[PDB]
Amino acid sequence: MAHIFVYGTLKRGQPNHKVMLDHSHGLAAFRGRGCTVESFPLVIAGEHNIPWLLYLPGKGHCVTGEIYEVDEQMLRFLDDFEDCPSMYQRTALQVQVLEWEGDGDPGDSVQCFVYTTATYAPEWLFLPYHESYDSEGPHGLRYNPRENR
Repeated sequence: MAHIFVYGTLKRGQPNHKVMLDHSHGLAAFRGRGCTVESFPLVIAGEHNIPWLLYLPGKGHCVTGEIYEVDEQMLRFLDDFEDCPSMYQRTALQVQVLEWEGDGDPGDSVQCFVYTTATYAPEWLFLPYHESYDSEGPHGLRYNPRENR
């Protein structure tokens, strides 16, 4: 019964999207769309091309993305798929609403939940920042979960 913000992994065309396509892994509904008007460090790291959102308000860029309403099971599935608390931690941040679908209208920003890290190595602050995360992009650095898939 919560509102979250997706960077990319269940938006453009990422491997992870399939999770929210079976209600038995939890509820998702397109509850409008948004960006982090709060500038964060979206950096690409790890040998499997695992970008991270370090919890640093006002450092970096505004990640464009989408706002899903979720049930407690979707919020819990991501609480086990993402290897949190080890890898990530679930946190609260500020998200500009680019569209709001339905009642319960917070104004032009909302407080969503996101997975972040506070436990990072300093090398990841020397990394470049980005405004979305899309396998389609010309970078040539895309996620490798089953590759062959």
